[PDB]
Amino acid sequence: TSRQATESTV
Amino acid sequence: GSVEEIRLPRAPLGLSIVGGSDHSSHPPGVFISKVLPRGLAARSGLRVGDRILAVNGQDVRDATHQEAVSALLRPCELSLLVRRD
Repeated sequence: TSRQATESTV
Repeated sequence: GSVEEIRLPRAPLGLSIVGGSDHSSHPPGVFISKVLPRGLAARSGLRVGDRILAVNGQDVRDATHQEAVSALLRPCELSLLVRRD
């Protein structure tokens, strides 16, 4: 899907 | 259900999220990507693939990746609405 898969762990 | 509530004992959350209105990716909301084994989120029943819908009443169904990250990071008693599909 699109691009630039960003992930953030909280 | 198709949408559920999770009561995290806010007071680390042990979860990872991916997506957003500008960075919408596959697990167009902000989706749970990972959940630590012993993390609070895992104890509270939060499942991978659940799309976070709201954080203590503040909707994230159409919120920037960082806007959602800040929501989960400032719930000020905590409740998270999710979309299990």
